[PDB]
Amino acid sequence: SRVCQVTGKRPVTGNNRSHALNATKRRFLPNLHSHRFWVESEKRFVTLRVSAKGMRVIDKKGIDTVLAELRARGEKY
Amino acid sequence: MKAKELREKSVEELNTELLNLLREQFNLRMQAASGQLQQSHLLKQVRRDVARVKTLLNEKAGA
Amino acid sequence: AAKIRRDDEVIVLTGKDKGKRGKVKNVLSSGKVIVEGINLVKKHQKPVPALNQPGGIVEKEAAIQVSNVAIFNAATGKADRVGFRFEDGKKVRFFKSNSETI
Amino acid sequence: MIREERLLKVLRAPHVSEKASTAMEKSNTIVLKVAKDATKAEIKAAVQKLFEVEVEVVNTLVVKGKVKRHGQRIGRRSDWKKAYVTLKEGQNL
Amino acid sequence: MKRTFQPSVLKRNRSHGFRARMATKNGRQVLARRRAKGRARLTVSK
RNA sequence: UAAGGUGAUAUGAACCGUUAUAACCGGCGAUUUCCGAAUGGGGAAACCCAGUGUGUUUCGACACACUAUCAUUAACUGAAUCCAUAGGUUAAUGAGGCGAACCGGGGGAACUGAAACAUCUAAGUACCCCGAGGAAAAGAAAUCAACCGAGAUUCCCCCAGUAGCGGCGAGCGAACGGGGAGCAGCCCAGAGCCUGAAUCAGUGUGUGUGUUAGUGGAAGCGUCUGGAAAGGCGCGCGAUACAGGGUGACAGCCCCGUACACAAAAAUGCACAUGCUGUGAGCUCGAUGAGUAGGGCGGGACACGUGGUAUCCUGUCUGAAUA
RNA sequence: AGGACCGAACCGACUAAUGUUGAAAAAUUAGCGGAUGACUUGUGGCUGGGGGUGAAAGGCCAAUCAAACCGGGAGAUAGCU
RNA sequence: GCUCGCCGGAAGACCAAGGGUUCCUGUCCAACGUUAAUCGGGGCAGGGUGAGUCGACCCCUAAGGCGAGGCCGAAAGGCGUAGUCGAUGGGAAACAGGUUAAUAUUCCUGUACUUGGUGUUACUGCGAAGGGGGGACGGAGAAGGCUAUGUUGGCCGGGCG
RNA sequence: UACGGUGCUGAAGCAACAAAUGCCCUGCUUCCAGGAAAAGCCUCUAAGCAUCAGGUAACAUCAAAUCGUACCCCAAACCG
Repeated sequence: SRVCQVTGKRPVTGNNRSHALNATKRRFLPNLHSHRFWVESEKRFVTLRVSAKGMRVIDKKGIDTVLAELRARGEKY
Repeated sequence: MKAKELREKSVEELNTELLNLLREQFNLRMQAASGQLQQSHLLKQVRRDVARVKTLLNEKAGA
Repeated sequence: AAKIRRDDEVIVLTGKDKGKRGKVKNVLSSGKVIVEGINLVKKHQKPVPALNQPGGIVEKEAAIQVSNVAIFNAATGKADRVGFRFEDGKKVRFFKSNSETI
Repeated sequence: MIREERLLKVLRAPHVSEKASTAMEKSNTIVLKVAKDATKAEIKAAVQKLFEVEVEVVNTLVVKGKVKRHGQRIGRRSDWKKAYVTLKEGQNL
Repeated sequence: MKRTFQPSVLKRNRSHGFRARMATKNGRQVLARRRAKGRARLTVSK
């Protein structure tokens, strides 16, 4: 499943538009990446399937507060 | 004395159920297979009695 | 409640005979009573084993409807209607316009 | 000792006394129409308790019910199981 | 000719049977459709 | 409620009661095989085979209860590795599946029309999937308006086939404002102060209104035709009942009824006057919600087809100020 | 030994005749090809429709195939009968 | 009942699939039978399938299917480990004679075979999703030794045509 | 004689020869195209148990449940 796992970006649909304004339907799937994040509090590396914008959210908020938001959202890591 | 089941509101009716089934409903089925007349109403009567004493054994654990 | 019971002297109003009067034998579930000497019919009974072995032209009572036969007032020689007026478990039937219970 | 007596209602009816049952009676065994779920051990214990006779062996057979009705209302007879219980010496039934 | 219908109860009860239908979601849909139609013989089993 | 019953084709046999326990109807309770989400494992639905624990026994074996998966929580165990952690076991609570339509969301056509067809239309329709409720969604202004002002959402009637969009073709099509239906606002990001002070649920003594059975309930007789009067001819009567259905032809007064009065053990729907429990009122002011608003590049929605194109949503890349 | 030879079962289908409102929605009767192999057959499985499979013919996919069958768009549209 | 003809590597018999009472008996001849039918696979009624040894079930696996977690998916779902299914294969054991109108390796007679539980006597290191062995596997061809079976001879019971 | 079928008795019941595509044969030979799996079965130990449990031989006893079994048997009962 292509979910950002911190912000929930999902493959969204909207059609290709040509020069002759033709509408063939395509997908806008996210920039998901599997990255291992070091947590100081639990002293353990943790993997996460995260978009690049989600890693911007990581570097802005902090790893532990977004992990606490995941645990309050009731979703496994 | 309040209900019409005072003969089955007494204690230890499981042997009454056993006497009502064992050889009673059995021999009634035996001569019903052989073929008689008062048996025709008798087996519905004893089947209803067995049902009644079974629910009286089910409604209380004291008998 | 039932206006005519098992054993009451009743008189007919409509249907073939009018003035002949008899005692009701039984009330059918469908509302067609049997009252003797009223709806006679001689049928043709087949030769069958056990019950009615030879058959014949045996007369038996046919079924008269409940609405065609009324309860006869004993005191005055008329047909009368009856109604119920009591409050506890027994409802007495009383003669209408005679006000006498049965 | 014996199995519980409320399960000793398996014996339904003996037979119609047709010539297979009666010829097999005068040779060795009685024929019983029994239950649908009665084990051979249950038929044997039921004979030895409800009748007074000991039984050597039981042969169990279930027989298909017939259709037996015409095309206006198709029916089926209920299935039943028949037991030949073997009573070799001192047969009183 | 070898005719088209060659009967086999194993193949029948594994292709169009109740358990062959209630494993798949669309089989559950066809069983519910036949229930809504009101049929007596829901599947081919009996 | 009761003098009649043991459901129908369906007669018969054998019986049960006759105002006090026949049947029938109503409330609550009891049993409820097997399959089926099927849930102990498996399977060709309605079958095969288990494990553990209690009980009975010259002993052949039986009876009952539990044992699926997942989520959350609690306890105990617990590797690579030292601590931990992953994992395993036990216990609690919940879910699963079905359902005709309505609701929200993830996807999403083509025939057809354009007298062809690709932009457009059909159409976010048909269909698939997910989820919830008795309704759902939306909902309390970073909204409209125009220098006057209205004050949340939804629904109906106009505005109006209008402004507008558009191979400016086919066609799509608002808003402002007005008349209605209903009309209730609040809370956290917060400390202190007085602190179940008013609301929201659960549970309960009691009343009222219903429901699930029902009880009374008016008044018609002669003659004629006729197989049979309910029809015809006379004389009466009831009507808060002349709605309706049968009764041997067309019945207000023959029977069920109907109008209208009455009735509830037992369980449940609303109003709660109401006792207890859980959440919390009002004075000062710190902040009033940052990878967000905005932007670049592809798209989608708004009547609006990127056009001079505002507004909303974001797949990629950036990115402020904070009354 | 042999994708050897003659020839039964078995597999197939080259010629003729009859059938063609047939015994049969491709068969019967004479002949015919292969018949230890790239054979044939029973049982169970797998591959699903712009897909499968094909010693290749648009062959076959349930007596249906230049694109299966069933239900829904759907009363498609029909300047044509 | 006597003759005649047809098949006899089946047009005989027994299994498997499939079907489901079509089997046997009494009765009937409207409807079916390409005709009548006294007859039938037809109507109606009654009867009938007997298992420790034959199959299924059971214990194992193949192709393949389902799959706790798991990996991948816009949902639906796709794949797959542990595991759990799946015979068309591998696992224990019964034959001969008789019987019914209809059942027979099932009933009866005779003679046996196999696997477990329990009790006793004597001896004693027993112990597994573990290791090993076995199960355990092809095509073709040639003997050799047999048996099922058949012919002849003897023997016996009849014939004297 | 129910005219099919029952009670009693029942002689000989042996050799030689030809015998398969069946049995030895899951054998032998030969060849390349190199010919399933697991369980039952036979041994060995691991953790454990030591007059225990368990195994082995004999004997006795008990159990082997449940389902199918009729009939069609290359067809008038299957598919047409």
